[PDB]
Amino acid sequence: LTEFELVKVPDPGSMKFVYKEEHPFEKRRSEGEKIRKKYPDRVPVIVEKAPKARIGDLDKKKYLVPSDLTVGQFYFLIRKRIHLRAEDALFFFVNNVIPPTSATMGQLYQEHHEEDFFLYIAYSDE
Amino acid sequence: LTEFELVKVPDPGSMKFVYKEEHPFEKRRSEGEKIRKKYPDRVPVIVEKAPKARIGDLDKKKYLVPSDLTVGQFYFLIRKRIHLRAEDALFFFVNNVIPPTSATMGQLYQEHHEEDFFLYIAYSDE
Amino acid sequence: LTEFELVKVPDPGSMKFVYKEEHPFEKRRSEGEKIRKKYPDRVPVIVEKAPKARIGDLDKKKYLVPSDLTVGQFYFLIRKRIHLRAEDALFFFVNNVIPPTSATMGQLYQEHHEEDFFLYIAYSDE
Repeated sequence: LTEFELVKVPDPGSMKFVYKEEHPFEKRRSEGEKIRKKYPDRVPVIVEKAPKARIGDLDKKKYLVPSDLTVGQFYFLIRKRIHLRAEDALFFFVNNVIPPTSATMGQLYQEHHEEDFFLYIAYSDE
Repeated sequence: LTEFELVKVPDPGSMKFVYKEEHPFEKRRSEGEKIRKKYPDRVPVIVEKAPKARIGDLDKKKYLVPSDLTVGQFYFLIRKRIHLRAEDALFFFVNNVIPPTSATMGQLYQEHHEEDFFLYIAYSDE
Repeated sequence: LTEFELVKVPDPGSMKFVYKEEHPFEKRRSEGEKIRKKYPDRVPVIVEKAPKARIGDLDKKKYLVPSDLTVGQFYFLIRKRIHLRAEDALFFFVNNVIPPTSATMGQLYQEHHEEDFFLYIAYSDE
């Protein structure tokens, strides 16, 4: 109708991870499988900023996160790795889905890790 | 005891939706059923501000939200439809319950939509 | 690797509740069991601030929370019991785990209450 607003659907390939552009698949999978052997109780995570976000960027992309660490605990870690105000927000995006903070990184990894053994998380304040 | 605080229970009919006051039930249900036929993969949502909230109001009440859109994605949409600061918060309330942002609007609709085929969401910063 | 960051694991006994230090177990359990008899549809909750948090402290530690109250509703209650700005954040921690706001306090109590019939919640903005 004229008074309804038709909500547009977000483009699922809007977020492009630089780590996937610069490294071919076989190199990434070989790297992720080695890190899984060295740290079987940790999960390799790629964290990049959404290009539209205006909060600070990350010095390092790659993180070895323990499986029992929750998403909420990982949220406070990433905040203390970028330049932002205490009042600024930050949201994690895994396949454009904000994961529950009560879930562990191991549960989030086991459900959404890609074929290169890496879990890709985008962050943005908007 | 004297040192305990007895937490009061929030009145479940504190939130009154204006769309339900101005339109009788048969008119709302006939409107919601038509919009479900025209857009079977979308859900009609009524979004109104809690009267006590001091953040900006909504120009439009009615939204046709795709079923696969998550609550978190719908959260960013409503923020970009009202006047508020980047530091201001916003929370959705469905029957005075804050829905999980990881849930899809279709799942939220199928569980809480009323008899007029509409899903009612209240928002407030407090 | 040199480019990975090894995420440290948070000390689970970092948070010490003052209510447990000042009162022995038998006194706390006897207090919690009495309050469960007087209010079978309410749950006793101990809320204390994490020492590292810079937001305001709580005048009262002990709260009798109805079982059907959600964590999100209890979140707004605690905000209106301390000195903080509208832009300041606040997070609940139960065993260093941020509980889902959609869960009820009764569900959260039944899963995480300790042997003294009390549910211990820590809060902090960081």
